[PDB]
Amino acid sequence: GEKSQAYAEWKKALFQPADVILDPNTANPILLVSDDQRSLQRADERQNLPDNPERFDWHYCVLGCKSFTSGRHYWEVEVGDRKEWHIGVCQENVERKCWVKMTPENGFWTVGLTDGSKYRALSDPRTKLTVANPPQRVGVFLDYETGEVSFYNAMDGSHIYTFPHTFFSGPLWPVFRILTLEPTALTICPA
Amino acid sequence: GEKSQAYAEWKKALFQPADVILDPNTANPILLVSDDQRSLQRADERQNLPDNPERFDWHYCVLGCKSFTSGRHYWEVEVGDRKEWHIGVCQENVERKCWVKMTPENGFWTVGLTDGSKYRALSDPRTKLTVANPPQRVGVFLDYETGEVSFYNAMDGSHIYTFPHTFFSGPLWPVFRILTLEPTALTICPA
Ligand code: DMA
Repeated sequence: GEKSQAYAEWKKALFQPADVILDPNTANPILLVSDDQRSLQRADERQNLPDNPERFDWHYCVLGCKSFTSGRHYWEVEVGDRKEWHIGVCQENVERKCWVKMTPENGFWTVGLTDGSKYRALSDPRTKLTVANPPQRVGVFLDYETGEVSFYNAMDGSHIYTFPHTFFSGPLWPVFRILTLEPTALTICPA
Repeated sequence: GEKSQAYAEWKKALFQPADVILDPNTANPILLVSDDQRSLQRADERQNLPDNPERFDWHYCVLGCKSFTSGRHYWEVEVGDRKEWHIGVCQENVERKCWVKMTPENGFWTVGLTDGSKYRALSDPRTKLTVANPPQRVGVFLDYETGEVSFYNAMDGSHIYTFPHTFFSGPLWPVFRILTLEPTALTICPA
């Protein structure tokens, strides 16, 4: 209905539609990236993969194949009924090898779901969210120039979370994190 | 200071500062508008005022003196330690005499506070807000073209609420509502 149409018209009016694909070279070894680079699952156990510098070795993260150094961009992710997932953006310069907390101070702007029902923003400390309708599809919205990262229910247009406006250092990558083994993959919607 | 600075630079990149004054001709007869038209209080009982067509006769509402038919606008409101208030925008065509529920379907976009601690967006159904620090000062952000109404803690830049993007009909007015008789006024910050 009207709320979906207005969500469509807003994203079209102001945000460059990103066509995002997963970069398997960056993916933590426990992650499985689909051949078409749209879908993300977790393996039972870490695969034997090279620890090249670009690969996340601690966090169960993967990046997109393109970064943003300017402009407004959006993309949508089919989270469906998956009980655990976090998505957003992170800086090129994040710690990929050693333990760090995924927080804006450490260069990550992400939100998501734990244990089926606990929505959080990964602020420091974590922000417990109240979500009246669990999203099946999440829109990720970036405005580089104003330091804005926001998240919507892409089916009904309802707002989920907006980080405080910040200042970004260097390129921002789409980032995806899953900690659990379960049937429903994360799937990127094509532009 | 960084969150405050980014909030300031965001308002400057995108939103025209509105210099909002209260129109006493619109004010429910239980409301008092200050001589400088920036402050709002509540009377013990309705005062004797003309029932001109613009006046809210049921709802404890008052409008700004200027409407918006286009563009990006913000204003900030000092709610201070008030236990109760609602602010936002409404259409020119809202029902002013009969009761109507203050919902987007009826042409009202407001959030506020009840009972000192219950923050709500007056969506339908109402959205329970979780607010980590009670705001003293609230920024109201309108984008007419994309049908966007959003609200921020104007002192730390944290986001409070964004309504689903919608389609506005006709001019929008700043609206302000207080239901309680309590020591702290509602006061508009000058541009
Ligand atoms: C691989 C792994 C156990 C990461 C989760 O990080 P965390 O326990 O600090 O939690 P979160 O980032 O979800 O707050």
